[PDB]
Amino acid sequence: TSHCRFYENKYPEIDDIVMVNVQQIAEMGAYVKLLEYDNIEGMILLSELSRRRIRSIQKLIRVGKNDVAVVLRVDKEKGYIDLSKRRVSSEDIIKCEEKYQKSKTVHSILRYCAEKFQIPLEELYKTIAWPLSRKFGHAYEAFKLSIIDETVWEGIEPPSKDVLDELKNYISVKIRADVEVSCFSYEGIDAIKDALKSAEDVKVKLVAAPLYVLTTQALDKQKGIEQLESAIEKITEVITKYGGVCNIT
Amino acid sequence: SNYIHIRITTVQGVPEEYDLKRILKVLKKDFACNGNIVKDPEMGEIIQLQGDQRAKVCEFMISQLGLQKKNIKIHGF
Amino acid sequence: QATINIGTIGHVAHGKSTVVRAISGVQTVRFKDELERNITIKLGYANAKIYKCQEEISPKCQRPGCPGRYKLVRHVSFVDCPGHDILMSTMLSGAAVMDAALLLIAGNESCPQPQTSEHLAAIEIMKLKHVIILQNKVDLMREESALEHQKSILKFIRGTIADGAPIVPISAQLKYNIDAVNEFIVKTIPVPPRDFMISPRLIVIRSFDVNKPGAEIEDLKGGVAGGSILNGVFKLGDEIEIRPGIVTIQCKPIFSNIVSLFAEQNDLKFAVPGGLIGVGTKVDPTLCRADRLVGQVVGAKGHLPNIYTDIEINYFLLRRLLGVKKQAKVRKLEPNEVLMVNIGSTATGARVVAVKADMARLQLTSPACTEINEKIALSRRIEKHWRLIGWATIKK
RNA sequence: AGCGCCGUGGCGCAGUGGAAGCGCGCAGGGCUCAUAACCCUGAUGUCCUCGGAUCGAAACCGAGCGGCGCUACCA
Ligand SMILES: Nc1nc2c(ncn2[C@@H]2O[C@H](COP(=O)(O)OP(=O)(O)CP(=O)(O)O)[C@@H](O)[C@H]2O)c(=O)[nH]1
Ligand SMILES: [Mg+2]
Ligand SMILES: [Zn+2]
Repeated sequence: TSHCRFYENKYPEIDDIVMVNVQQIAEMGAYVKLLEYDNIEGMILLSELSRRRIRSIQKLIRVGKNDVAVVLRVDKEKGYIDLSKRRVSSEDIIKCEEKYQKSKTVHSILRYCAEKFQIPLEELYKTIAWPLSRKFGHAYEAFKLSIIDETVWEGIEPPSKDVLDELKNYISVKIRADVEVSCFSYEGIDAIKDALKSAEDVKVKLVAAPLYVLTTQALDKQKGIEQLESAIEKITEVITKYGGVCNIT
Repeated sequence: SNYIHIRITTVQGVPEEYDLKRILKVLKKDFACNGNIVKDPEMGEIIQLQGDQRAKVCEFMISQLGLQKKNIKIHGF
Repeated sequence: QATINIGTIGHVAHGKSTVVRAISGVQTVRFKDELERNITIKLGYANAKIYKCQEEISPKCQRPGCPGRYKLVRHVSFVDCPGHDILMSTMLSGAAVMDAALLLIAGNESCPQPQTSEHLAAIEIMKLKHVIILQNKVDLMREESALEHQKSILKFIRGTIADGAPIVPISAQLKYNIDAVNEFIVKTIPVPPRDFMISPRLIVIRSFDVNKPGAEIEDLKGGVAGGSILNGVFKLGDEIEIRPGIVTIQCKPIFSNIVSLFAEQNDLKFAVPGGLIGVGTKVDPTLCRADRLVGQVVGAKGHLPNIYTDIEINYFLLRRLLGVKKQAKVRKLEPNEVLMVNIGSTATGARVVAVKADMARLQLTSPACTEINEKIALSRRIEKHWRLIGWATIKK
């Protein structure tokens, strides 16, 4: 059951940005479901529909897709959503896209457990969502940190560990650098072999005679850079003494 | 490579050895048609002129740089 | 291995790589994605098999009909050299490398082909006179046309330096009348005197960069180069020096040790001189990456090649220009004109400081080593590219 | 011979992780007296194949497949 809204509460907040799915158009505009917040219908009016003038309507709404928009007013008493498509910043459209994709990934992640163990999806997501979204940011960074070092899932107790084990089972960055050998020495291959033996014991491979390309499978995006510079400085230290010169750009 | 074709009309495939705006300048006057330089991302660069004047487009491509006339296979359409 | 070096020359769009392929059997790579169709830059290589049956491509003979096989007689290398106007320096390098010659002459085209005659003159410059004229096109001629071309070739080549040139019919596609080529190569062309008496030297003509991409760098091979030896045998376990060396304009020698010696199929410890050998040493592969080890004089340790910048040369020019179908008279040299002076294999255009009718002083931008004679060729800049004008010899 | 891209609806992209994706196209219809323009509906497939995780997969990955850029023929 695709339910149990991504964020803290079911009812959208004020002036908040969403991406919406279209289902039907009666005559005025379209009251269409939402896959950014709870599935309560949100209605778009034609006055707030198209940046271009209204002459064709079936091509700009494209019923049955995902469209960026922003909700103006929310009715939390019995459930009405006033939703607006125009006044969205060209830079905040990227924000809406990325946030919608992040929530989609969260939905995809926390469905596998509910379908493998046939327990309520709403209950499991309610248990998981307290350390998930509200800690300091999105869930994906926490999940990546947990797979590299499990610390987020242990914030609160889940219903069991079999479902989390299934999550780990389902889940279970390369940085490039170029080194150009400008050596005019006599024996400079032995230095390369020795330095790469020291550095590799993460992945360094060959392209050309002076060109050595290292594609390190870093896990933190900053550890890779520092290992890269350490390997570069090791290359320089080894090679500037035996007789040759190397350069990295 | 360097293949050139004309499709009802856009010219896909154009050597870069001469500047494009002068090509448009000669094109519009020697055809008397609306001219467009449409640069679609990473397709054959689009030069569009109205009407069915493929013989006149042959004349122009001869008179601009063309000296092969053997890799030009205009689709009728 | 190889005993005597052999080369083939012909005009452009004539056919020599496939001819040698029908002679030897080794494919000419003709690499770099642009040399496949117009011309090549690096030299082509091939290896021939000479087992002669005295009651061929294979050491065992079955084609002649009698089950008798052939015995080991000769194994000769072949250095394909491009006959085009753009490149001449490598042509002269290979020309000083080769000892036997095979010239191509095209029938239906203009019977004097300018590059064929130009490279025949180059052959006659560097003490090459055992040349076999080959009619590279046979099927594409009539019998009367073939007779006319025979008489034209005979009348054209009567009084040149190369007088005794036997004629042979060949093609690139049919692969027939080939044993005649091997027979005439064995007969007309003897191996020049090459034994242990003269001190060993080397001339490297090409650079091979050996660094297998994608494989782990922990085990890579050094720098291998193609070289020819005009004297003495090279054995494994020797210290060698690449004398033209590295630029630090000035150059300084390179020292290294031998790791392997690829000899025509494998790595042999010893190698009688007279054939192209792959010397693989500890040298840096970047020094073997670009056209670097092209025409470099190399010495076994225990000898001291002398590095020179000012060179005194006895030079002589011919009456007319070469390589053109208009032609002009040979003009006597003028001071302050850069003229390319190829010392057997080197590629360095020198400046002329002293001018004489039969003597000269020339300064190379890149200093070069001189040991005994190291025969030279002389090219000027007349027809918008390098044109041969004469021959040169070091005398100091 | 290696690593990085393409992987078709007649076509270029498009998401690749809910299952048929946009425009260009082409056929028909609408509009108008009529045409162009404008407005609608369509038939196009093995997004090349093998598996894995996968309630769910063309997608996420991996072990082979057809072509592209470099190394540069890498004895
Ligand atoms: N029918 C025929 N074609 C030949 C013959 N020789 C060469 N060719 C043609 O030459 C073309 C390429 O031959 P190839 O030997 O590789 O060229 P090349 O000798 O290297 C050119 P250059 O001498 O200037 O270096 C082929 O297309 C072939 O048809 C021949 O004897 N007969
Ligand atoms: Mg070749
Ligand atoms: Zn054929």
